[PDB]
Amino acid sequence: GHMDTIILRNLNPHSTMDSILGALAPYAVLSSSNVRVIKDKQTQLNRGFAFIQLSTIVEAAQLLQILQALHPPLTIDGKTINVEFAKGS
Repeated sequence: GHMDTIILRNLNPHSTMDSILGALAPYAVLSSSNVRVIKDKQTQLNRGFAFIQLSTIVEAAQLLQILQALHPPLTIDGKTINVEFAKGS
């Protein structure tokens, strides 16, 4: 389920992770050493999903019912960031 990470889906191929970062990480204590939009190597684009790690596997589930209740609806490059969990087995 939560895996200490929230998948910022809809992550536009040219959105600046830096404007997305605080806009989806008021409590996740990150800057650079987590910021992985699964980005390519041939095209150097964001895949459409970023792995914002958390402070715990627990806080991830709770932040998903706090964050959107705060701040305006985030929309960069006309993509609403979706708020999915890092399901990996």
